[PDB]
Amino acid sequence: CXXXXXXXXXXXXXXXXXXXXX
Amino acid sequence: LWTSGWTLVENDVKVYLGRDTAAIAESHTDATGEHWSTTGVSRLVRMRPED
Amino acid sequence: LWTSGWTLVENDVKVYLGRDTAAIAESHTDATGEHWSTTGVSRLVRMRPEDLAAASMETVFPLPAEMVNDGAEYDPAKDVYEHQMHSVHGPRNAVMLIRLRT
Amino acid sequence: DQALISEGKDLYDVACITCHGVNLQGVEDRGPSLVGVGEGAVYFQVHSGRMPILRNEAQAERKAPRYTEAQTLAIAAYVAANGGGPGLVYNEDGTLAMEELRGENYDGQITSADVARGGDLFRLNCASCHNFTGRGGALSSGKYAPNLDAANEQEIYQAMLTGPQNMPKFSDRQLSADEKKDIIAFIKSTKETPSPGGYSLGSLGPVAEGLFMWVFGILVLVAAAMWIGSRS
Amino acid sequence: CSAGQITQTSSQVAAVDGNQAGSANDPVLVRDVTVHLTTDGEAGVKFTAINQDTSHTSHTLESVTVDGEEVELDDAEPIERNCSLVADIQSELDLIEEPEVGCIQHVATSLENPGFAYGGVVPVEFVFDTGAITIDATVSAPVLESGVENREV
Ligand code: HEC
Ligand code: HEC
Repeated sequence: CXXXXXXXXXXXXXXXXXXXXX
Repeated sequence: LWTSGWTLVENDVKVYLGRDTAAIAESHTDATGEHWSTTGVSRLVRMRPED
Repeated sequence: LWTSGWTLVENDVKVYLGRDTAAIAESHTDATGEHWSTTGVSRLVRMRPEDLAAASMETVFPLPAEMVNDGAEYDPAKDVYEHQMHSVHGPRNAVMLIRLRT
Repeated sequence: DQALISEGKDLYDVACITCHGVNLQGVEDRGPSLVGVGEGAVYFQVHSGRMPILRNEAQAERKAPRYTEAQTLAIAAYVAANGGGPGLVYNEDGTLAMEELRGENYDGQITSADVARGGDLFRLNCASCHNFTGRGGALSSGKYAPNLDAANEQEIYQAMLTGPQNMPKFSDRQLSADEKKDIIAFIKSTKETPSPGGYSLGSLGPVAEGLFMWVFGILVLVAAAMWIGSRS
Repeated sequence: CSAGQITQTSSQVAAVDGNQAGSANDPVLVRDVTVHLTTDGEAGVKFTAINQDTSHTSHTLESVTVDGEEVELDDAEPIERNCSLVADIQSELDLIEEPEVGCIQHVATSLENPGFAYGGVVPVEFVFDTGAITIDATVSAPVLESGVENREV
């Protein structure tokens, strides 16, 4: 009733994209 | 009621005699389903005095 | 109700994020009356990840690679308007892209 | 210019001081940092009479301007010297463009082909937050998107350029110059055009047409019925 | 009721690209920090260092490191009391002018463009004479000349 299948994050995240191809 | 699309001849337009080829749309199936296109197809075609 | 235009991703189609440029049909009158051409006009255009400032929102639509008519390979005699208008008129196609502040 | 900055910081130092701090770095819960906002964000906030804030609430109000045009531009020049962002749009000679951003193909009047495109853009993702013809709309909690009648074209451009309050920011990369000019064309055409048929009841729509009839329309007909019939 | 202790106006932020560090009890502030990368592959850092500290000292900036490589500063003088150091790429720094009224220093910056992605976030690090400030900053294109930029299509 409260919530179907939506749950909070597993663990906090961080990254740097740095999508390069020169 | 005066005009008939042949009246374009009086406006210095070059009107041909168009033979009806009764061409229909072409089906094209792609990654994005099937669609009917009429790009390459000409309904009316010019005709010759030997045809 | 399971599917939208984005489901095309599953079956190996490359869909872009198409921004709506709200382009209309262009009038072209010459010797045989007036006609609305809507050829060479593209209403969905590809967008880059620099085109959006922080704290902004843009509605995007599923533009597959097949009906793209912009960039280096713009063909001014290619008609893609009706397909892009099918994309924009999908019941579940609209997606809002938000760039958040850092 | 130099004198512009000089006398533009004096007005800052005696007004925009408590909030925003000395070096435009902001104060904790009084006002943000003015670093990088640009010459176009100061113009919109000051000229439109928004700034300065008098009290913290849900949303700052447009009111009577505190500064003139020249004073606004001086403060803007001073602010932009602390790291500049969006700038004012100019035309041919050094002057602020006003009746030039009335369409891409604008000459002396609005092209009907500009309002058509501007209308769809202004309705693509802009006709929601506000209204249909920019009559204003409600927001979350005491906030709202204001009626668009009071803003000049430069203010419209600078509003979208540097999204203020909750209004999202629209850069040139998102909405190009031509698109922005078309949006202005539509805005200024729908405002300045009288309704073809009738007295447009504030253009609000079904809620204003239903109050005119259900409360006022029926009352006249009741008064007519009360006149023909008897009270017994 | 909307004018309480938590309001929707007091808590608002700069509404620009790139965040800041330090609020009240910090000697040095950085404002509006991004990694600018011009369309045609010209890189640099935008920031503004404000030296606001009770015990007036010398807070000269030694170096800036975006991810792995440093930044070419322009021998900026130490930031004194009620001063500022506005830095950007030279191309975007010619649009504004150095005031003679306060004490504001304009400095140009540059990078090598190793491979920054638009929309990505990178850990910019400032090293002063005393202390370092590390903040994540977005990678974005500089603001366009307003009102001149149409579409290619
Ligand atoms: C896209 C084409 C548009 C147009 C034409 C406008 N907006 Fe908005 N807006 C919103 C909020 C909450 C504000 C407050 C701004 C402030 O006063 O600080 C605004 C601001 C404006 C103005 C300025 C007011 C005036 O001068 O009258 C104008 C002219 C304006 N807007 C029109 C709300 C939103 C929003 C979501 C809440 C979105 C999306 C937009 N606005 C976008 C546009
Ligand atoms: C309480 C007093 C207060 C004063 C006085 C004040 N401001 Fe502000 N200012 C704010 C607050 C709060 C905001 C938050 C955004 C908003 O509500 O518009 C703000 C926002 C701004 C913005 C929008 C920046 C952005 O893009 O986020 C500009 C520009 C601005 N102020 C400039 C000025 C100028 C110029 C003055 C000149 C006197 C001034 N302010 C005076 C409190 C103030």
